[PDB]
Amino acid sequence: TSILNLRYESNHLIDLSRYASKINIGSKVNFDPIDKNQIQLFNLESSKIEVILKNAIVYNSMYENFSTSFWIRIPKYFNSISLNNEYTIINCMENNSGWKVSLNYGEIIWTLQDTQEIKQRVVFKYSQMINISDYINRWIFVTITNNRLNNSKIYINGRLIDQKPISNLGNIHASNNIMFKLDGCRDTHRYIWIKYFNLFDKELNEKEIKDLYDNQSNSGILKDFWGDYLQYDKPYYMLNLYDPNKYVDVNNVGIRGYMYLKGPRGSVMTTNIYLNSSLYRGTKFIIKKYASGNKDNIVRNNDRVYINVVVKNKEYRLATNASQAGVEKILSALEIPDVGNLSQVVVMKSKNQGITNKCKMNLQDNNGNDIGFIGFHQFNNIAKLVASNAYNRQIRSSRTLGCSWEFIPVDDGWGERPL
Repeated sequence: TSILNLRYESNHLIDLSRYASKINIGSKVNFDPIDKNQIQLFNLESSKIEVILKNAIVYNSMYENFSTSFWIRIPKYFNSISLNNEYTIINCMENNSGWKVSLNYGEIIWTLQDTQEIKQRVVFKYSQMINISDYINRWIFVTITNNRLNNSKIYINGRLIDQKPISNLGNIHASNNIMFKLDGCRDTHRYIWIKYFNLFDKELNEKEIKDLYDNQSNSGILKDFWGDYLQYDKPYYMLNLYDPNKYVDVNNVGIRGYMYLKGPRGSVMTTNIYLNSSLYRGTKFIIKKYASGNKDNIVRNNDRVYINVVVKNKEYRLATNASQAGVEKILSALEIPDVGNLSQVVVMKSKNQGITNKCKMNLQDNNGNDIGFIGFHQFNNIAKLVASNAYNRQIRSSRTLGCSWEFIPVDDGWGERPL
């Protein structure tokens, strides 16, 4: 259905569509080594990608419908230089006609203009004054559809955000090429991550957009907070979606100690620019390889692993004694050499047979049996972390649960200073 399918095939970025439009990569374009489909464009002159569209698919019409989709990770806007400064990022305008995607402080703009100076804009806006943002510095799926008879629509993660009429626009003659480059951006350290760009010769419907969203999600691979693939041997600050205001801490190390959700999660801010909940708090978790010959360091849907915990700069092993009384098994931080026969094998999870689910850690005993998903339980006003089979069952519901976690690694797009 796509007339343009930009994907990193072999060792080059090409167009997997039947048209095979030529692609020129500037010398300052960065590709994520662990997932070369993710492209990083800096606010630097030669950090650009130009797509030369086959003359056959260049838009030039009064009634042809078309859409476009792609994922993007926009770093948090850090200071006043980014206020009121709309910069283009994907340009298909030629002689002031065609389309283009732009950004500005807290927004993603779509622009359509015909050859008679008649134009329309569709915008998505998100705030940087929020505890936990689904959008800031995280991979978002953007979809823009255009029905020449009535409206243009912008979707974010499969849901309709806004729509505007375009029926009054006459002939639109877009550009022969598409320029992916930060244009007119005043912030010298600005950049964006983008991947899976597509172009369609029709107005995608809600269902098609959803299937596009679910399929390009790679549901078989776990993701960290930013939406990147979850990795092994990579320290992560933990976030429990059920109770975001707290962070993981360790009472004491050892079998007679425990892990719990401590006091108030802080806030990070830059006056007049952003105010969000602190994300680099608590004892870090490191996913360790168990009985695996994993070449890459990517964590997949049913991988069996070990969870190391960092306490006062020393790594310990997450474990528990399942013989413990009660359904909820309280977890502890064990000296690695002394884990003995304690349960410690964790099955990572990204989906149920089933759909997405945030509960991603199912502890198993040494007999290959479920102890339960890792979450937390209230023990006399103390929220200790536990592995509970109760979670498994209630999962009959895809809502946020006590076992819904988020792994957050340090990222430059967030800008918070750790420790």
